[PDB]
Amino acid sequence: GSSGSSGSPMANSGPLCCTICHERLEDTHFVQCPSVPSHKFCFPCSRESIKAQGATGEVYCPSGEKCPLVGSNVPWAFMQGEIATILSGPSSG
Ligand SMILES: [Zn+2]
Ligand SMILES: [Zn+2]
Repeated sequence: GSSGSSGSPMANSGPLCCTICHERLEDTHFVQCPSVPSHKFCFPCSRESIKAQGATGEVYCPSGEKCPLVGSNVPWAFMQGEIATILSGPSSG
């Protein structure tokens, strides 16, 4: 299917997929809502939300629903730690 530098480096394969891309997920690594099973945002999906919402501040669900933490009555906000792990590049050169 889709093979080459231009486009997805993989073909339409896999049971689970992203919610924003709706194509495929490299691996579980993708950011999955701790409350919403359907919500499936990969690395190149959460970041955009981390900056839009608050790169240095809090970052709610990349969907814009502010889904609360499973069991807990508080929204999950990426921590400085992950914020960088997913970003993989703070500089926008
Ligand atoms: Zn995605
Ligand atoms: Zn969510």
